[PDB]
Amino acid sequence: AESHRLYVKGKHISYQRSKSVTNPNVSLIQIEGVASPKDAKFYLGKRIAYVYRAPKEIRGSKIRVIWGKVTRTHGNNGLVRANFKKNLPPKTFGASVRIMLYPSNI
Amino acid sequence: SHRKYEAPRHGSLGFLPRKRAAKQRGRVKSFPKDVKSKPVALTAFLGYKAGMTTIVRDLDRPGSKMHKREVVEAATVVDTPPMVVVGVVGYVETPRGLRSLTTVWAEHLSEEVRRRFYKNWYKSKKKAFTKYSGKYATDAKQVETELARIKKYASVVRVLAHTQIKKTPLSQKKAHLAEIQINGGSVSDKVDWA
Amino acid sequence: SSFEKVVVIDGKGHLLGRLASIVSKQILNGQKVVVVRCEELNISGEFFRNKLKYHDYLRKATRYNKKKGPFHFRAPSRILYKAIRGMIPHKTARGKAALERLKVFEGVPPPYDKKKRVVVPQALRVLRLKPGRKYTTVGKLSSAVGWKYESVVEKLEEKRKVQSAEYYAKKKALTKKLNAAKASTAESEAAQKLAAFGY
Amino acid sequence: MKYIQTDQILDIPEGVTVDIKARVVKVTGPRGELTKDLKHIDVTFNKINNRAIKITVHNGDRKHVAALRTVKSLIANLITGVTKGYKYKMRFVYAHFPINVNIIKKDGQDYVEIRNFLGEKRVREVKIHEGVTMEISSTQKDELIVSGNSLEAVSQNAADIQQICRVRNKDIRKFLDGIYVSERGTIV
Amino acid sequence: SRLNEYQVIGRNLPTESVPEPKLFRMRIFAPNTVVAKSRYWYFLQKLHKVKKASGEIVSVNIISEAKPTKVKTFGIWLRYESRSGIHNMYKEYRDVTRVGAVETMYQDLAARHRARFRSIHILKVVELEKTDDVKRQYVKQFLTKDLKFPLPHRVQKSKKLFQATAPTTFY
Amino acid sequence: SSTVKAANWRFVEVGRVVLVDNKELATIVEIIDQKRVLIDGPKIQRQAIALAKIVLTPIVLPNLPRGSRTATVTKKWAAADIDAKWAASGWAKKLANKERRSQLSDFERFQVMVLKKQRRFATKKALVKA
RNA sequence: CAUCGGUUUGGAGCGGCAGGAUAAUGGCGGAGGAAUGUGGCACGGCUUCUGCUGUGUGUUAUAGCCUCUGACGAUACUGCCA
RNA sequence: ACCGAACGUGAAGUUAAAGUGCCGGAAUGCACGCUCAUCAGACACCACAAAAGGUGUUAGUUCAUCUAGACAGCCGGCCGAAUGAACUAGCCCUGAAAAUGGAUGGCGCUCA
RNA sequence: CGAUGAUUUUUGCCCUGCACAUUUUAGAUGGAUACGAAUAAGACUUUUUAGUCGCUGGACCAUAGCAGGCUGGCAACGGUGCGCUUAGCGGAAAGGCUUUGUGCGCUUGCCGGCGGAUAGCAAUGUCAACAUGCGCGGGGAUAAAUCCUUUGCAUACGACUUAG
Ligand SMILES: [Mg+2]
Ligand SMILES: [Mg+2]
Ligand SMILES: [Mg+2]
Ligand SMILES: [Mg+2]
Ligand SMILES: [Mg+2]
Ligand SMILES: [Mg+2]
Ligand SMILES: [Mg+2]
Ligand SMILES: [Mg+2]
Ligand SMILES: [Mg+2]
Ligand SMILES: [Mg+2]
Ligand SMILES: [Mg+2]
Repeated sequence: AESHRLYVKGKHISYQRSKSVTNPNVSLIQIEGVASPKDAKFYLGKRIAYVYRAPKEIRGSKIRVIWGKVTRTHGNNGLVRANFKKNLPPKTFGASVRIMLYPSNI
Repeated sequence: SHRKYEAPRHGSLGFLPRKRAAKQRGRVKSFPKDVKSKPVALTAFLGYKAGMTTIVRDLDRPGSKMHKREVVEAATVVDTPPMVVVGVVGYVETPRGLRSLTTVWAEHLSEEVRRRFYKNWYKSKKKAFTKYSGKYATDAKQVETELARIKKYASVVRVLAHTQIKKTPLSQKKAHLAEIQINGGSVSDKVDWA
Repeated sequence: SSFEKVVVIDGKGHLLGRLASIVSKQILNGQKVVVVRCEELNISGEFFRNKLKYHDYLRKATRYNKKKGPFHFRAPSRILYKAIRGMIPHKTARGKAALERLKVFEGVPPPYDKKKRVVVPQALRVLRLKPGRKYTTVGKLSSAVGWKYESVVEKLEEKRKVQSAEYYAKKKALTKKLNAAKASTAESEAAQKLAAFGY
Repeated sequence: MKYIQTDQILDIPEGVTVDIKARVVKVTGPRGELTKDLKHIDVTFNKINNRAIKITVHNGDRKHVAALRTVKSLIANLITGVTKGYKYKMRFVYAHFPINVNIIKKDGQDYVEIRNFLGEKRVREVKIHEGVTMEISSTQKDELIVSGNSLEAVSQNAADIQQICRVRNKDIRKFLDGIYVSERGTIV
Repeated sequence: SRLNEYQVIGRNLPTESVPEPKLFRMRIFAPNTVVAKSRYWYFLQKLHKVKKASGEIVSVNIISEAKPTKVKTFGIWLRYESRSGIHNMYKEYRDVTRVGAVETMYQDLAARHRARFRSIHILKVVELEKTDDVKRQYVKQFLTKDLKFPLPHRVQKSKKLFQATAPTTFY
Repeated sequence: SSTVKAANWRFVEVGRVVLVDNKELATIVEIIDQKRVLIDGPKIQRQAIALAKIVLTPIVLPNLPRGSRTATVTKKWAAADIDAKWAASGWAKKLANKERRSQLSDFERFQVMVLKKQRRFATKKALVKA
């Protein structure tokens, strides 16, 4: 009862980019404990939440969310590409996201 | 093109920047290296430059053309009334250098050294070191505790001493307070001496 | 692969640039890293070779004003810090925050002397260098180029290792007593079931 | 070429006990004990019996194989240092100025004091290494005997004494003065 | 490369003068049959007045190893070009397949002589039946009786970036 | 005596049992080079492999001639009963326990926690009185 | 969320068919042979012959291996599956 | 000005040339070797280095001596098994000296 | 970057126990889980002969209960949280690590009884540590610096050394 987590910990690592040009429409996400594309393919299609705090209350809450989804793997070390409704702000590079266990296929 | 002729540089690059000293009291950058086997003794003293004079002296320098012959020499007089010991500081060796751990003061400080801590002494209530003087109330166990801390942890012990500037002809009433490192003996020996 | 609150790396026996690159990517990705015992780090190549390299580094200074030029830090932690900062975009705000996520020390000062230090196998000298190659200890290179506090660190490291050995002897004794109690409570119904479950 | 395996065999005389643990050799004999660290070399040791020890290099290249017989020779020198000792004899060579060599003791330390070398007013002092004994030979005129269990220490004191007496600013083919090692043998 | 051994057979195009020209076979070590037929014409025009335009490829067949799980020693006779001249050499390789010995040879002359694939002619690959046929010591040292050797200083590959225990190299 | 500390390495020799892919057993039948060996086993394919791709186990199949064919290797493996010797070691037991743990379900993990609670109760009770 | 259509990236995917030296191997059988010669035998150095071991001999014995081959049976690889 | 590719405003997929330790998206990937530099080296155009040398190390070529005991060492013996010469070319080193401090782009890298 | 002196008789300041409300966050969401050293080596047992361990943390600890409610019993006399309390160690940046007794809870070690619905088939569905302010309560203390005049060890002016 000390733990209540139903999501996998993730991190916003980068945008999709070449050496000099970045593409904000695709985010690179590191899912915790995933080290290969085979592991990362479990999470394809899963929802992602970026939860953050804001100055103004909206309906009595100062907590806002940007929703996204895992679309494909990236590279060979288990990072995935994510697609959020609104692009994650660049300040969130290194910020933690939540990888939801739904849509479930277990 | 090169210089037509060579000449040495004017002045020393080892005394830069040629700026004003941060304080008028010269500070001992380095103290003599400590030898434990020697007796406990001070390594510095504060005085006041009075003036210059002339002496006559018989030279003892074999092989010199002035050997056993009178020489006339300039000399400097430094007025040095006795200094008063009022405190002790313990220093600890750290991977970042010496660090002062604790400063223990005497119960009574004279007015000339308590004026050191004031810019406007005449307008003050002269409250300096009054609560600290109260720390010596009938057992001085706070003082003994700090002294034990210095004995236990300090590697370099320096005393706090001030000049008795009222014994000089100077009109200044602020004493000059300085740290003088104690060399010789163990750390406990140094703390007991202070 | 877990996200840790702080990763404390024991820097002994680690190759400088390989540890630097791994730590750089860690702090860029939002991980707080502390590196202790930077005086025990290693650089491949003989000591004389690395000392010559550091003197090449010392040669470089702003001609018109030496106070503007590169600032050659002599401490082992600062040598590691220079290696990392060269691998970080330190002139951006993001790189500055990433560098705020990092701490480097000589020795193991508090509070890290009573915490867990890990190693990084991809940067370990004993696992990376061919067993005959020559290497340098950054503590000796630092002393050879101006670092003043080698003997203070080793005096404090010997004191720390004596205290940590008293710790370990106590922990081993309580581990022996707990193991004897688990042996006593073995072959019980719960133990047999946990053995059928793999525990 | 990466030679698959190379071996050398130490031979241990009857009264000598070699003792190896983590490339730290401790040789014990009638004459004392000697120790040597070999942690800078990758070699392995096998005790064949009480009289033989195998020293092995596995999959070693040319230089790493070369470092094997030197390990053998160093341990053998330790063995003969603790069972026979080492003795280097030095002869005093001078054309005009006699070399005045004394065994002095200053500050609790032994020194070899060379005076009048080529007439110089300078006094040369050589520290005597621990475990090394100096003696002015009685049976021979102008001879110094350097003896001890460690061959390295004995030869290095002898070399120090020889090197401190070098001639400067002269034709050293003509000015042959100095103190030279004439005999390298054993005490027994 | 990753190679196969091919039997390539070819001939001059028949003429009314010569209606059955002689059939010539070559053993070619090539990654595929396109390079096998290219190398065939490359060596035939070094050895005969023939071209691909005036010739004909008759057969291309893979030659599989006879005993792919029998350890052998091969001697390979080579003709390679250096930066300065042309040299003949003979080298030896240990392997279970003839193709894998030729692959090792190509890596070895790339490493020791900077000789590229284009600069090498394989004159001959022969399996050395007798232990006395082995001339080179770097392969003769593996033909000794009761050969044993350890593998000191084992480096274990980790899946994680950080390890909580001290590294070891026993094995 | 001399008292020389000797290495306890595992040797590359004919008869060494090795793990392949951390799953299957095999034995060395002939040495190719410093880097390559020929391995064979009842449940593996006879192949030339690199020693980096395998792990030497502390087990030797005794009296295996160099270059033995598959029939000989299988017969001697069955005679020496290498499978039981492997399965009796702590290494194989740890591999088996890892597999068994990986096959647990959520309900079984819950039961594991409950049984661990019971055993911890008993263990603390024994420790406090001894 | 479901189902569809268009585009597309995948799975430790599963099955069927074909080709090749109608794979080469391997396993089984037969014939021949050798050595980095197993047992045995004859000499030895250390072993209460305690994986004892070294050197000679010779050819399966108390291990085996190589070559050729006979009838089967697979697999790899490359293609095809509307 | 070279390589790739030529351009309306977008979404998804895949590539070219170039890359994948960090700066930087992508492997501290799999593999066979070579090299240790008290000025290593590091990628076309292109931003340099030669002749000549080295018992550094590697691999080759051709001669010659070899169990009818080769070379070395103690006086034919003695352990026993390889040895000598010339030559070829890989990497490394010498050759290799310029003026503000400084550039394989930087950090740094040595079974890379 | 450290040590140390003094810190406003103002309703201002310091320390402290709560209660409430706020702003910020380079980014809590069970636990940063403490020998040292070698690596051609370590650690067990006998014997220094030999056997055994590792071959990754896919570990260890913790983990059940309206984000965890209300009650009952059994077995043990243990485990754990909080509050006083005893003693010791730790100065590298110690600010933490142990420890005595006591009290109040809980205990999922085992067995019970009652409650959760409707938030509607998901919407972070809001649960943390740091800080500040504000109300109370309890303790505690009761300054200086600058301008100005002066000095001349100083000085273009600032600044500096003095004195008042
Ligand atoms: Mg000039
Ligand atoms: Mg001269
Ligand atoms: Mg002259
Ligand atoms: Mg569809
Ligand atoms: Mg067949
Ligand atoms: Mg072109
Ligand atoms: Mg990257
Ligand atoms: Mg040349
Ligand atoms: Mg050469
Ligand atoms: Mg050069
Ligand atoms: Mg570049």
